[PDB]
Amino acid sequence: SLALSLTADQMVSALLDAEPPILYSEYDPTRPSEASMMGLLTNLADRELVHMINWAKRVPGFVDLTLHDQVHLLECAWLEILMIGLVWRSMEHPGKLLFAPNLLLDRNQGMVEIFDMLLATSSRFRMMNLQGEEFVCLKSIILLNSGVYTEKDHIHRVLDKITDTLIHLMAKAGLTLQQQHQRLAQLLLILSHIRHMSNKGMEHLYSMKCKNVVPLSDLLLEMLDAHRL
Amino acid sequence: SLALSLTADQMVSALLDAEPPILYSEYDPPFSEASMMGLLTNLADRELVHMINWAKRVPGFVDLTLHDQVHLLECAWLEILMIGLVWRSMEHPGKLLFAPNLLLDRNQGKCVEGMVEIFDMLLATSSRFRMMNLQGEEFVCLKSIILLNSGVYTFKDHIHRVLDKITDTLIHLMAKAGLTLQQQHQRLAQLLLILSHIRHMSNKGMEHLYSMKCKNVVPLSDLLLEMLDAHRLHAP
Amino acid sequence: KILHRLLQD
Amino acid sequence: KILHRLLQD
Ligand SMILES: Oc1ccc(C(=Nc2ccccc2Cl)c2ccc(O)cc2)cc1
Ligand SMILES: Oc1ccc(C(=Nc2ccccc2Cl)c2ccc(O)cc2)cc1
Repeated sequence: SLALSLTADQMVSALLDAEPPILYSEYDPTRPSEASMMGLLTNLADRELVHMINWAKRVPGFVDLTLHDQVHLLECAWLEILMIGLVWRSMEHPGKLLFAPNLLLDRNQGMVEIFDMLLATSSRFRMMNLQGEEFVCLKSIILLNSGVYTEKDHIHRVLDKITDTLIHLMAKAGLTLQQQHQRLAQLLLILSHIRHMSNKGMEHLYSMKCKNVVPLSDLLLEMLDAHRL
Repeated sequence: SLALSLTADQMVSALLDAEPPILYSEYDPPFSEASMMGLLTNLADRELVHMINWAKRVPGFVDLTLHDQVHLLECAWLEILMIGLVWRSMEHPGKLLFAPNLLLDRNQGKCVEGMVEIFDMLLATSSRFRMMNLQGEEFVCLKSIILLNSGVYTFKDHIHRVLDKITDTLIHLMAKAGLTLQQQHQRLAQLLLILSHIRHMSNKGMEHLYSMKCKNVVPLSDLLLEMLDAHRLHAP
Repeated sequence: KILHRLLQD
Repeated sequence: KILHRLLQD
């Protein structure tokens, strides 16, 4: 494996290097809906999915897994990863969600529930002063962790390396050992909520599908079908 | 608030002592969908009464407004039942020990639609606990974290301070078992990541319990119904 | 809510 | 399966 070999400071490089780009929406401000909005987010997520899949290949250890397991991990984690990316984007926009640079929304424009949860996560990141370096670690942890219970050993080793890396980072920022433990736990506990938001989100999308009003792209339908069968 | 003045040895003891008892199912012995879901629903209902008592005894929980206490239990109750279940099931690889006289396997919950998915997830969590050699001391810390954490972002400093205290305590238990520093934060992380899976199982379970309520073939209790209604669900 | 009762008790 | 392809390339 190539992943079990990295310095902590190396791991960060690779994860930072691997970051996907921030895509734009087709939002035209001259037009003011929940169907239009969801049409845009769906289009956006569909294009992001392509960059995420090619990002996943760049996560240390990921490429080492069998194609069936790679597929399973992404099927499982894709909305979690879209969502943590979103809340990170949105950190420095109190009260708003930066879906794209040209699409920055507040809770005012079920659906509200998810928004409020995304907003509270973004908010939590902000009060924690989350670092880009801590963030890319978390996002990688989600990709590897969320589908691991649903080869498995190699996965646990990379997770452990990413833990090592998170701690390496916090030691750098001057934190006492007690403070590193707590921050580490604090970050990983947010992933519980990110899982929650993803679940609620997936259910919302499943019912959008049935209503057949906001069409889902072909990949989004396949990834969504993964979560029901 | 008293919770923050506890040592971590004092924390372990309050938690080990707050532990709810292990309830039995109805006696008398094959299962059908509805007799099975009856047994579990009855058991869950009786377990909830003890859970509330246990929650009132998790340090720092009573320091919360009545409303916030309510919010946390409503969000976390199935997570808490489920982690209890996989903890009991640890010594029974392959089976789910819902109650000492109610020890079920995969083939059994297959006679309910969508149940074997959840059975398999719960069993997988149980394996991982067993492979990690999860300790009772660690277990009660985890269960308390679920209670305080799962609902906190849908409301906090106090709670987060209590969450911190439990992290200290977890770590304290690890330093005792002779774990190196690296081993400590690797096992801390390993434990906490399984909380993400427990959350996933709860949400899957919650939708399933909502199917049931729409079927009206297994009657839910007034209380269970209120716990369930607080997730609103359906397809949320 | 039953929950309220059980908690105050 | 689309994800399958894409991963493959
Ligand atoms: O078809 C889709 C797919 C994804 C989204 C999405 N977020 C949501 C998903 C479900 C419910 C609510 C939101 Cl905001 C989302 C999209 C892109 C992101 O970068 C983040 C989230 C919305 C509609
Ligand atoms: O009405 C109910 C309430 C709770 C349960 C329950 N587990 C499940 C819940 C939903 C789906 C599947 C299971 Cl196994 C469960 C009950 C008690 C426990 O100790 C653990 C789990 C089942 C039916």
